[PDB]
Amino acid sequence: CRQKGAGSAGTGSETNSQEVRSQMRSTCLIIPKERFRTMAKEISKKEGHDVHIAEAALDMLQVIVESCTVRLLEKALVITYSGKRTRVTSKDIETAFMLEHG
Amino acid sequence: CRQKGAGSAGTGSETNSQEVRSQMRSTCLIIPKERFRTMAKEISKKEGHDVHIAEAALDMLQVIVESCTVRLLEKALVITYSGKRTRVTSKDIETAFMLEHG
Amino acid sequence: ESKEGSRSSKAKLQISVARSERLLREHGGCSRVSEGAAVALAAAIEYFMGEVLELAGNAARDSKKVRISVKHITLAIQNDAALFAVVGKGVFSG
Amino acid sequence: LADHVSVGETQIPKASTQHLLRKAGSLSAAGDTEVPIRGFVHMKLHKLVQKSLLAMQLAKRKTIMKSDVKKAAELMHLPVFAIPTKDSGAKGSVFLS
Amino acid sequence: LADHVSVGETQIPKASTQHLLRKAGSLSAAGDTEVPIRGFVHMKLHKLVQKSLLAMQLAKRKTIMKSDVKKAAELMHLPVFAIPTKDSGAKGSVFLS
Amino acid sequence: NFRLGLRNMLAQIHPDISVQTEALSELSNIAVFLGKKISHGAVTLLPEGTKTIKSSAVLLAAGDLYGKDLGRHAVGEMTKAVTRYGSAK
DNA sequence: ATCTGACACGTGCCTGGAGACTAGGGAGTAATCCCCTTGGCGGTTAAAACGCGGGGGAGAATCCGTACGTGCGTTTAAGCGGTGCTAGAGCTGTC
DNA sequence: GACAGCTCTAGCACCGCTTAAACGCACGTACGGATTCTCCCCCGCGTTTTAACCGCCAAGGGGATTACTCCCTAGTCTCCAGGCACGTGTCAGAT
Repeated sequence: CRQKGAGSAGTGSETNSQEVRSQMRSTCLIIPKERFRTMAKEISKKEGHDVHIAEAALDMLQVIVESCTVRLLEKALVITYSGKRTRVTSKDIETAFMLEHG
Repeated sequence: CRQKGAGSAGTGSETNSQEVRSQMRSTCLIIPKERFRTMAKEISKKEGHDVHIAEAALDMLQVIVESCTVRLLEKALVITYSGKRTRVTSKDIETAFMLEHG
Repeated sequence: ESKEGSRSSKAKLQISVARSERLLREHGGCSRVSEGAAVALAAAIEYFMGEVLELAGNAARDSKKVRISVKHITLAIQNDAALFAVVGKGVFSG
Repeated sequence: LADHVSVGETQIPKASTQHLLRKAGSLSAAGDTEVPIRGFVHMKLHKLVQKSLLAMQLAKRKTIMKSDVKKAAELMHLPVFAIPTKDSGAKGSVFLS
Repeated sequence: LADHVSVGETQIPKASTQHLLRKAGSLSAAGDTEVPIRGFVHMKLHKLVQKSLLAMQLAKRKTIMKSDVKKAAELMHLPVFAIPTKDSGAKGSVFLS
Repeated sequence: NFRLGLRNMLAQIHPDISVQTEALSELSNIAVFLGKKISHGAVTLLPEGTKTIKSSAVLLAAGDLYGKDLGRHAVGEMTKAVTRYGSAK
């Protein structure tokens, strides 16, 4: 989102209703690149010390994480809507993860 | 359940609360063989006429079907308990199937 | 018996048969690959990417854009129930 | 599921659909539960037969044997460990009813 | 998910956790939702790095390239159509932030 | 990759529509992964006795992966391509 | 209206792609044995479908505390960009 | 495939600077939880119809099995031109 020449399609502060329509129109990833690289090197430090990460590998790692996280939350929204509620809670996401792995 | 040998847990208009305890103790299939053979030949007859079905192929077809059907109904029970309800409804099974294929 | 063209030109296919045969033969599946399996695999890829390009072009034209982008390819997939089942487990780029 | 059951073709008896729920651990079942349960089995049997028919057809046979369903079972990325043999169904087995 | 986050490690920021819910179409978000979100992103990256590192060890390299991640992606039976080439980063790309 | 083949198809269908370079790479990766799934399906459907893949193996593999209306139209296009190739060898 | 920089276009080439025997294997065909599949019939009889009071689960309406949307400001750090360094990929050539 | 050596694309670091963006806080309103009440429909039990399954039977259709014949395709050599990278114009689209 903060990357130069990206289709963010968001204009500063927005309300919750306008954020849904804005995020359905953009294509950029929504986790910053610096903090994703910091996490990527930190977990790899527990197995292999001093491992460099290529910039091409970081982009493919982030795309897989974004698509898997959004797919879980779309499944977590279905359980919330099936319980006649409009607020996604912590139990709904944990139920959505358990319904596919467990 | 109606075949020879063994594999039956309890009979005699046995109650519903006892049925959950009994069905976790048995190991046999719970769909009749003659009705499953009539079903299996009917699907083939719509696409290819005069198809013989092996007796060994019939058993392993039925084992896959119930294991997928029970796995769906276990996932349907989780959504029912997630909505603070104890009765499995028609919408809970439809939601459970939609959460993995859709 | 027609030496005026390639394998794709002989079968009147836009997908190259030679590249589709390379995917089939070098997949580590079997030792021997026939000539007819190479042409058939290229035609199967060609027909259904014509289906995707037809839906993506209509989606791009409806958005008043002359260039097919990633979002137009993505939006064409869930608009077809039959096409979505094939590539529903795929990562469509975030 | 909802519309995979059709009139004119044989289906599971109503009592056997309730038995499938009790194996899953459900205590209360609604009255309109038979229609989705009959739909899912009829879908899964239609999926398994369609894969098994093409394996049989490609081998120029006319009988669906255990090798055709086995190629059909793992084509859907579903591992199966209940492969029947000639000694299957002895005293209490995974293949009896 | 529940307990995959540990104090001492860098994690996803809280506003980025809420933006994930907006892309899923959720109109309202609970205040305890940041904990399962941070766990799942941490879990998926832990899974992705662990498969990719042993792909690097067998090839006797020291940098995780794009081929090691791609082989880690297909090892989980998850197809990925986003392959970053040298022309990536052009305009409105899917690999940008 | 299938970059040039997929670009030429777009000119035949929509003559006034271009394609993003990033979109072309994604469409090429669809073609490779569609080739992988059909070829792996064709290897699975082969009997243990046979060792080669004929045209009939790819035809039945496309029918299994592609459901209902797409599968029936697949066999018609694949057979017409083989018969055209079988007369212009 | 005004950039801009990404896509369309022109060029060099070399490695992908096509053509022509070869022969050896694997696919196809046909006859024969007999194993296993269909059909069914007497009887069982356990299971399935049907019907009838009766209570527990779900739905609806009301009330409310508290947890979340939302402006507003303060605070922190992600990113351009440019720079420079150098750890380490790529390729070559045995053995 | 392991190992060594030369080359050089690229990943790390950092400083300047910007500035979009994240965090926290006060105000208020919508909403899920709690409660009561009521409806209705599903579990429990008895009865009756009915079809799945035993044994045991028989005919026979097609799965294995073997042997013969021959279609074609991996292999090797030769030739060639088509798609891909490098560099550059210029217009589709965001602002």
